[PDB]
Amino acid sequence: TLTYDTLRFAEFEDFPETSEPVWILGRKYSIFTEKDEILSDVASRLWFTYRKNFPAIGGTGPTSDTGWGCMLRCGQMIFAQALVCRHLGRDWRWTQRKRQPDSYFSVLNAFIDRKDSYYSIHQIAQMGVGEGKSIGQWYGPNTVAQVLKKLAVFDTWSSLAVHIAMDNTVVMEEIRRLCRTSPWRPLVLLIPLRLGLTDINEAYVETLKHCFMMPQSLGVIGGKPNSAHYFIGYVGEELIYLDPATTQPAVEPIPDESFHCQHPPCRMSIAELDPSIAVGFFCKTEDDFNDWCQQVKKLALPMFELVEQ
Amino acid sequence: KTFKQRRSFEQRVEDVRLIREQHPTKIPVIIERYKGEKQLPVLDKTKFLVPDHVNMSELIKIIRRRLQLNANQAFFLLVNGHSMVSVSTPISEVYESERDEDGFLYMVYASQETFG
Repeated sequence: TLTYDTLRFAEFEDFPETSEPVWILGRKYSIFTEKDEILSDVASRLWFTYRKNFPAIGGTGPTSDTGWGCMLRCGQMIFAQALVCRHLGRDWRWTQRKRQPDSYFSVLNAFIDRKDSYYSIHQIAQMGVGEGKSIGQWYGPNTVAQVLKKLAVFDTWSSLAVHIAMDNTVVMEEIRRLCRTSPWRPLVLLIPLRLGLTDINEAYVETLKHCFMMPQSLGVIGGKPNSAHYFIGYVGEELIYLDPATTQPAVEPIPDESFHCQHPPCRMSIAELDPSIAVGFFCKTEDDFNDWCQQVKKLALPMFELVEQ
Repeated sequence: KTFKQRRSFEQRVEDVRLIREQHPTKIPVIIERYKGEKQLPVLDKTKFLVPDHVNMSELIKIIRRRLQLNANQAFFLLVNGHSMVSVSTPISEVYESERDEDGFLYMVYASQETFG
């Protein structure tokens, strides 16, 4: 019998050597002993990239979103992470050969490049028209968040409460009112921000890092100039993210390997993050929301403020 | 041309002296679209006389209204490159710590960068 040099999963990790913990959506890992866990957590997140050869949007529109769907894809990723937490739990992990829960395929199906899927590129681009965005027009964080909120209305399976806190202010009373509607609808809290004109004041960095250190952390969408990313954590002075900027063929059945980024997580200097972002948090229960509020209070400078009315 | 480019420093200093005298309880504020902002429209009037009791939250709502924005549309008001730490902050306080050397309080508004 042959003995192989079995190249273990996390053997391909390219992490820098200065061991500050590694945070991924509310979970802290040691780059020294938890390489496997880090990579599993990263690869488990639903990854959405450019796709080609999907049904022509609107019947006569694009059959690929390469070059224009990047922020829509980041929007898909952060919203999908919310659905993953809502349906599978934050502790769920994907495995290439392990049979996944049917609820997993229901989440993935919602983002497949099909007209009838709740959050497909087709649905987002078309719904975006209503927000004043032509098909193929670039989006900013808030816009995609607003589109996802409208699309979530039709997703009676998830029955989410989607609150997009505008004006740097999170109004708890409005959040409670929305969640207690038709007793608590899981909350997807999105906070679109503009932390500076061209850069982010270093004073917000500590606060930004902490946005990835909460149990409810959904991460952040934004990016480098002309490069939108879905940031899921950080290590040292670098953000960790999933990049949609790779065109992959539309999936033809659901084979799901292309929806999982099984490579060392991308990293970029926190300093390079553009000020236009959207921070996300998921609060499944009212107690989760209360805890989140408490965690925010605990927090150099704030990125947004929590208020009652 | 921005407000500062259309009126000299001395001219603006005089503008403020005149307005602060005629309206001691009003704060002279110049609100313009950030130079790198292109999504949000431009105001018909960029010179504002704001009661000193008004806070940022209130001012923001007014500017949003002027711009005829939907609450759904991203809008941010930045002073000296940053959004005020607290929206409950009275304009009188912002004026005290952020006003320009010419006497005016300057602010620019922007939405968000887009990506494709």
